[PDB]
Amino acid sequence: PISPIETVPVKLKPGMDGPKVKQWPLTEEKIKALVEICTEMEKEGKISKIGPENPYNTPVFAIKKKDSTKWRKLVDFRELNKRTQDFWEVQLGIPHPAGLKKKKSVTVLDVGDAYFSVPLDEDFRKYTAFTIPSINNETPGIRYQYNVLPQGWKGSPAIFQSSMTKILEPFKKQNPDIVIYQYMDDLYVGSDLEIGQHRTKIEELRQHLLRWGLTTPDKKHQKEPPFLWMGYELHPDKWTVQPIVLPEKDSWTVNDIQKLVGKLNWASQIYPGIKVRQLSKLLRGTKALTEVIPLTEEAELELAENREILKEPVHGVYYDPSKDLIAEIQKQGQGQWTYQIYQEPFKNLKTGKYARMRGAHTNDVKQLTEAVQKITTESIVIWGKTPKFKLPIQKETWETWWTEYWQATWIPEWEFVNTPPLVKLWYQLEKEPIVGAETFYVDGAANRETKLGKAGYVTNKGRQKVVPLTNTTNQKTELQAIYLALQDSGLEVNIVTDSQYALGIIQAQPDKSESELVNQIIEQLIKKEKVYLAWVPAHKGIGGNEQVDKLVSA
Amino acid sequence: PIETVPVKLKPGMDGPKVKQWPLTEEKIKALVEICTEMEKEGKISKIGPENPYNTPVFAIKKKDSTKWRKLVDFRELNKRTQDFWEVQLGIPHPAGLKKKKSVTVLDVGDAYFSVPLDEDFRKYTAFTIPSINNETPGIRYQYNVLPQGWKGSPAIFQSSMTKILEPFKKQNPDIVIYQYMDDLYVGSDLEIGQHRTKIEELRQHLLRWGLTTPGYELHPDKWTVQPIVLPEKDSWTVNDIQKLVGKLNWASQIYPGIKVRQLSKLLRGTKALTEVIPLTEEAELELAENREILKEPVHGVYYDPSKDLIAEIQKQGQGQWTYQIYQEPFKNLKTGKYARMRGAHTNDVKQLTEAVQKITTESIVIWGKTPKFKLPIQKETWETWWTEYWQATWIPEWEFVNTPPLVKLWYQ
DNA sequence: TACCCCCCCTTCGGTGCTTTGCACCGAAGGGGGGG
Ligand SMILES: Cc1cn([C@H]2C[C@H](N=[N+]=[N-])[C@@H](COP(=O)(O)OP(=O)(O)OP(=O)(O)O)O2)c(=O)[nH]c1=O
Ligand SMILES: [Ca+2]
Repeated sequence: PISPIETVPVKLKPGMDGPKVKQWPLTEEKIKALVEICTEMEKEGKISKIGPENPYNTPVFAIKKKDSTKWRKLVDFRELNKRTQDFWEVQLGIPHPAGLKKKKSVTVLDVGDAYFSVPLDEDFRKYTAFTIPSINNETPGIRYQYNVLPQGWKGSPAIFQSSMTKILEPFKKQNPDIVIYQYMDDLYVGSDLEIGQHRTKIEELRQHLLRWGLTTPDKKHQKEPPFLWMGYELHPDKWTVQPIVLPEKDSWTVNDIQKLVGKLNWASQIYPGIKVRQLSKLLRGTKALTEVIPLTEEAELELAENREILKEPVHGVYYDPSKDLIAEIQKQGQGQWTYQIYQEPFKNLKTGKYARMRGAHTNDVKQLTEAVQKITTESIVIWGKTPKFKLPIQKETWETWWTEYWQATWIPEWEFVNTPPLVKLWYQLEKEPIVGAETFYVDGAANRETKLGKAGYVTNKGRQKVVPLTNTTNQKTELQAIYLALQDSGLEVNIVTDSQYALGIIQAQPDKSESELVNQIIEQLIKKEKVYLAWVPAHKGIGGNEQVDKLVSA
Repeated sequence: PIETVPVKLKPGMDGPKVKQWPLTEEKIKALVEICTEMEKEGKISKIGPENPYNTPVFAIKKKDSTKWRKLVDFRELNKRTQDFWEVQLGIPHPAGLKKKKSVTVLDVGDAYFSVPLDEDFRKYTAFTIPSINNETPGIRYQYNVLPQGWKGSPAIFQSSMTKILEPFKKQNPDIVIYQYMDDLYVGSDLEIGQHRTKIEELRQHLLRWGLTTPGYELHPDKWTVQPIVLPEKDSWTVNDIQKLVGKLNWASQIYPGIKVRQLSKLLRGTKALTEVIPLTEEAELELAENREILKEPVHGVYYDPSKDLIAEIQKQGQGQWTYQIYQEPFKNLKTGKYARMRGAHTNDVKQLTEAVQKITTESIVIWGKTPKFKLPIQKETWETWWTEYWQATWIPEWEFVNTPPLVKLWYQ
C-alpha cells in the first residue's frame, strides 16, 4: 500500500478479541447506493479485499446526508467498541461565535471525506472486517478491512482531531496572525489581511493541507458572508443562529414537548428571556415518550410569549478584547433567571438562562450565586476572563447575607443595578432574644409504626397547645410545632426548639421550598417583625423543653 | 543519562483519568510559554489521544512571586502510587523540626528535572492544555523527567538529595532538614540573621549541584493552640444558661468530666429567655470545676502515622476562622484560630484558601502529612475560584460539608 | 438500530447525617446543537 501521514497506535482491551457478529437484513434500496461508492474505495486504497483468514464480522447500514441527495456510510461497531481500548478525547468543548474577535476577511472550508483521508494503524486493520450484501442472497459479497478511519467507530473522532492539529501545526507557526478555528474537519480561517492576500494565504494552506492529501472541495468552501458555521450565520460584524422551527402540532405528545424544550434551550443563547419552566412541568414522571398530554393554561401562556421573542429577528456581536466584559442578570420568578453578556450597551455578545432548582429549600440569594458561578464558568471558557457583574441586589442586601452565612460564599467585582424585581432577604432571625416577647418552647414527636404524632408548645405566660397529627414523621412534627408557635404568637416572639433538623432549614433563610409545610412557616416568618430562634438539647431537664416533651409524648 | 527507577501503580488499579477544567487567559499563556521552553529542553514532549490517562494542570504565583509557576494536580495519580512513597522509598520525619524557632521553605522542584523518569510510568503523567473558546483542540504532553508535584519524585531524588545535603548537614550538625515534595524545610534555633545566612549558604551549596531556588519564614514554636472557653457574665439570663448548657453538652464528648446537673437545675421552670437567673452555690461550683477541666489536655490523644489526618474548618465571621486537626473523632491533635488573613472583610474564598494552606503547612511541619479537609463551602463555589488564590505547590484532599452552627463550640 | 463533544430537564439510586427520614449528588436517558 501507500502511506500518507503519521499513524496512531491502537490496541484492544487486554485479553480480548475482535468483532464477530452477523450483518443486518439490509434492504436492497440502500445496497444500491452502498456497493456503488464501496467499490470506488478499493481503487483509492481506502478499503481492501480480505481472505477468510480474517474471522471478523460487523454490521453495516447507511443514512442520507441531511440536506443532500448523497448517502453516507455508517458501520455499527457497538460490540467492537465495547472491547476496544479507552481513549481521551481532545475535543474539550464547542466554540461560540461570541468568542470570535472581528476579522477583516473570513473563509470557511470543509474537508471532503474527512475520516477517510487518515490512515488507520497497520496491525489493527484486520478487526474492521465486514461483508457487503447483494441484490439476492445467492452472491456472498466481498469481505473488506478498512485502511482508514471508519464512520461509526469510537476512536475515529479523537484520532482525526489530533492528527489534524499536527498537520496544521507547521502552517500555524509560519502564519501566526491567522486565526484557524479547528473543529473536526470544519475550518474557520480569518485574518486581518487584505482580501487579496487573505485568499492567497488560504490557497497556500489548501496546498499545505493537500501536501498531506487533505481535500478542500470548492462546494464546501465558502468565500462570502454570511458564513454557515456551527449552525450560525456569521456576518462581517454580527452573527445569529440559523432559523429555528417550532413544531405546529395541534395535539402534543411527550416527544413533541421534548423537541420544543430543546429548541428553546438552543434559542435561549441569543434570543433573550426564553423560559422552559412550565413546558417542562408537563414531562415530570411520564411513562411513554408517545403518550399524549394536554397543555396547561400556564404552559400555553409560556409558548405564546416564547414565540413572540422568536418572531422578531435578533443578532449578537463579536468580541473586542480591549473593552471590558459585562454580565447583567434579571430575575424571572419561580427560580428562573436570564442574563445578557455584552461590551457596548444594548449590543449583546450572547444570552442564556439558569433555572436549575438545587435542593429542597432555597432562596433568591442562593440561586443568584449559583447563576453568577454558571456565568463565570461559561465566560472563562469563551473569553478566558471573568465579566464584571451588574446584579439586581442591593449592596447592603448582599453584605448582610455573606457575612452572616455560616458557609463561605463570594461574588466577583459587581455593582448594583436598580432593575426590579430586586433580590432581597424576606426575613431575618434576631441574633439576641427579644425583651418583652412571649417565649415559646415547642416540641414534636411521632410513632414510627402508628405514623401518628403530636406537636405543641408551652410559654412563660401560661399559654399552651397540643395538636394530633396523622400520617406524619418525627421531622414533620418538629416543623409543625414551630408553625404553631408562629401562628399563635404576636409580632415579636422567641421560639426554643430541640430540633436540629428544623433549625438548620430555617436558619438558611429560605423563601421557597418543595415542602408545603415549610412554605407556610416561611409565610409566617415574613409577617413577623422580630423572630428569635434558639436550640437546647433534649431530655436534659432544660426549661420548658422538658415540659412540652411530656405533653407531646402522651 | 541516568538510570531510571521502575515504578508500578498500587495492585489492581488504573491510572488517573481526570478532566481538565477551564483556564483563564493569563494562565493559558503562562502555561504555553512554560510548556514551550520545557519542550526545547526535552523535559516534556507532546503525545496523542491513544493515552487514556489525563491529569489537570494550571498555573499559580507563589506568595509575592510575580513569576508564574506551573502546577499539576497529581492527587489522583498520587493516590494510585501510594505503595511507592510510603512503604518503599519514604522519608523519616524529624519530630524536632516543629521545635525549631524558625523554619524556611525553599522551592527545590527545579532539580527534579535533572533525573529522567521510568519510561513505563510516563504514560500516567499525561496532561492537557486547553484553548480559549476551543479555538484549538487540546494540546497534550507528558513528562520525561521527574515531574514537579508528584509524590514519587522526592522519594526517587532522595538519594541524590541526601548527598547534596550531607556536606552542609555536617558543616552545620544540629540544623534540621526535612523534605516534603517540591519543598525543602530547613529550621534552626539560630538567630534570624544567622538563620537567613545559612539558607543562602544552602542555596549556593545547591547551586554547584545544578539547582536554582525561585523563602517562606515560619515560626513553629510561636503557634498557639485554641481551647474551648466559657463566658464571663455578672448576670446570667435563661438563654445564656440554655446556650451554655448546650455548649457544655456538646463539649462532654471530648472532656468527659463535664457536668450539667446543677446548671440544668437552674432551667427547671418554663421562663422567659431574657429573665435573669442568679446562680446557686452548686451551679457556681459545677461551673468552676468545668472551667478547669477545659484547661486540661484531652486524655489519650496521640498521633498515629498509619491513620489519615482530618481537618475541619468553621467560619466564625468578622474575619475569624477556627480549625481542629484530628484522626479519631473528638481526639484532637491540635486546635487553632486564624484572624485578619488576606481578604478579610471582603472575600470569603480567599481567606478559606489561605486557611487551608496555613493548616496544611502546620501539618507538614508537625507530622509530615497533608490532611483531608472538610470545607464549609458549596462544591460549585469552591471549584470555581480556588485556583485564583492558591499560592502553594501542593494540593490537599478535600470534601465539602454543610453543618449549621447549632452551638458555637470553638469560638465565643 | 453507529461514533465523539458541549448544553438543559427529569428520574433514580447511592451516600451520610438532618437518620432509618430527608436531603444531596452524580450517573443516565430524554431532547436540542456541532462534525
Ligand atoms: C454528520 C456526521 C459526521 N460524522 C463525522 C465523520 C466525517 N468524516 N468522514 N468521512 C466527519 C465529517 O463529515 P462531513 O464534514 O459532514 O462530510 P464528509 O464525510 O467529511 O465528506 P464531505 O461531504 O465531502 O465533506 O464527521 C459522523 O461520524 N456521523 C455524522 O452523522
Ligand atoms: Ca467533510
